[PDB]
Amino acid sequence: SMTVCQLYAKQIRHRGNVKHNTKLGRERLMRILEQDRLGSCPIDSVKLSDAKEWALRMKEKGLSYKTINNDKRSLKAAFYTAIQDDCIRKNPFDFQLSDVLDDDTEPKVPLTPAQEESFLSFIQGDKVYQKHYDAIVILLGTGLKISELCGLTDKDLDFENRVIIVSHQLLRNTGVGYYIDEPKTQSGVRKIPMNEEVYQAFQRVIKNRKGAKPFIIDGYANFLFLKQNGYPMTAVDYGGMFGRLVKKYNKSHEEALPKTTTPHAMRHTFCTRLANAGMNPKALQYIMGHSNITMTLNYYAHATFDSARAEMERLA
Amino acid sequence: SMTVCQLYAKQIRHRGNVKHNTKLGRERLMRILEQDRLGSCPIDSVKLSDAKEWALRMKEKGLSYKTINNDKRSLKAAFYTAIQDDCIRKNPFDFQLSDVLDDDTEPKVPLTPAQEESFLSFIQGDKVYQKHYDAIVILLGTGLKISELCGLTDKDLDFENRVIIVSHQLLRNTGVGYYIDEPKTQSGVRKIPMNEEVYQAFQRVIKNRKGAKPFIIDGYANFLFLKQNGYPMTAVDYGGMFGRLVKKYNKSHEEALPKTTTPHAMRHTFCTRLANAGMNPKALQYIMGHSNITMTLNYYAHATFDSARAEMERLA
DNA sequence: CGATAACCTAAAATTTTATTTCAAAATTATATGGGATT
DNA sequence: AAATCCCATATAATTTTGATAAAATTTTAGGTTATCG
Repeated sequence: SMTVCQLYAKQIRHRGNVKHNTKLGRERLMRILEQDRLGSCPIDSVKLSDAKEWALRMKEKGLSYKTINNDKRSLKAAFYTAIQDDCIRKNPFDFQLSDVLDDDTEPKVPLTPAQEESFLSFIQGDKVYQKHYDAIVILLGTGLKISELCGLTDKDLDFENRVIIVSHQLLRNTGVGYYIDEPKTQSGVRKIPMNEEVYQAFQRVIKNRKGAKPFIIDGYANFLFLKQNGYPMTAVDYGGMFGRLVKKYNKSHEEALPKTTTPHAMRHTFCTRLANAGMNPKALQYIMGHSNITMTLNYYAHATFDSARAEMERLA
Repeated sequence: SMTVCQLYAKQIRHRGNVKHNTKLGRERLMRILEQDRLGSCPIDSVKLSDAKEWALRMKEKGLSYKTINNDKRSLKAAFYTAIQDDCIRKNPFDFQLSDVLDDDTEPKVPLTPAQEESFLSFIQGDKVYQKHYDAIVILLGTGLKISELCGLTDKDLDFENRVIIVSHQLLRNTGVGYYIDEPKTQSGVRKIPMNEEVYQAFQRVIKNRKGAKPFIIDGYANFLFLKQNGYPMTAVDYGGMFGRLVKKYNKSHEEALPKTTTPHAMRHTFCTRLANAGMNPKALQYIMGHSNITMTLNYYAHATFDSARAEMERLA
């Protein structure tokens, strides 16, 4: 592995136990190297300046900051493997990316209650999207990621105790089609309770289910949420639906919805509400399914001296 | 850097920008290496099996779990330096200490409200330790570490706004005597409000100050808390004082106080109270001085499904 | 008169804290084309 | 009839997510002194 492409090729073959989406992503970076001048350099000649100039090119190509930072970390790990193989001494990607580029990531603004009520009223009223009203309510009332919602089946709901049992996701990719991913341990499994509006939503979704094709994958069947074609919804299908729905909303409402009103924005709103209401962080972390509690805590506003003093006075 | 001792000696010389307590700690580990068989081995002959046996000896010697794990981290860093200088291949200290030793660290259980009210009652009434009643109230009402308390001077209190300005600590060591450690960035400096009890206790500390000798160090003078000898209290002095206070308490009380009832215990109790009361986690992280929000979240009890459900029901 | 409480402190130990991604794996945007509704 | 949604999906992109010890605190041992047994 003397060329950078060959080195990355060696890295991903050595670390092959990955998911289908990971194989796609690696392919995307491999194409970047093949097109970029950096992929041709021998690894023993790649200097810290070459890696930085690579980033400037990626930004000039039009790739976002988060993309360029993620790919930098892939390359960094690749060169750390060539270091442990006695090919080079220093790792030319061991620099801070913010020193070279500015992070212009557009913040993801959650929905405000006023907007949320407005957004839902439009959905239930609209004759084309009202059929998705139930899914949106469930998203907003549970924090489910989109492929966890798609993976729900009759065996995952418990209406006696009003609990959602989140144990897997249903995914779909080109070629392979549908498949099920689930956690290796029992930590990714969580149980989310249903409030009155979520409980009533699942009831409507089960009563109105119609036209299900014969479908079973990795032992899972009888999914709650189906496309018109009789097969279950996928993340992409909801993404596309949200885009058209938001576009239709902004045409008739003066105040448009945030630019990034996607399915995850429902999870973001759900988490922001609970945090600002002062939910026990460890409890919120359970509902959300976060592994590191740092993830959950990013949803709590930074504290100030006056912030803290108020809290201490509030607690005698 | 052929023997392990010579290697460690190189790791500390190359990384010399350390505080006095670090120099003491490294010296302690150096003694262990010089007394242990492992100190004599050539680094190119230290196998993973060898490092594990070192830990067994340390535990056989009587060193606690955390000590051995801390020292293991030191040795590991030293071998990463040798691996980066092309002296060895793999790091023989890259293993989980859990697999060799069990962690018998006795948990530090904080004071229950009933204990605290009893502990303070005894101090106020005791003819010998009543003079320290004020320092202990402040410890319990502010969460100050012990060397931050010893560092408090008139210029650090603000009785108008009733705020403590923590910006430094006062330390003392054999030979060097006293010195002041401040944070590099203004992130370690924080401000703590005074409750009635605490503000009332600072007034007593200043009215009763007596017998101060001329003393200024790194620009700091007029310290609130002083030994009988006219110089300020140090961490050690409060430690020994706490040790005798607890002994005298456990003689006249049936239910003894926790084994680890030290000055830091007061910081522990303070933090546990606010966490259990449901204080904003990031507001508590500010008051405490924790640099990472993970350190503060350790004081919150893990959540259960029932714990989480009751919280979501509470936030209708 | 002795034992030991109370302070002080050198020496020796334990405990509290410190920067944290050596990319995977998901989600979303978009171009296209064939129906359905303007 | 021209134009615009609505769905579905391949393709391409963005976003979410999962200790490489220093520096403090505390314990203890030995001595003096003051207090108590």
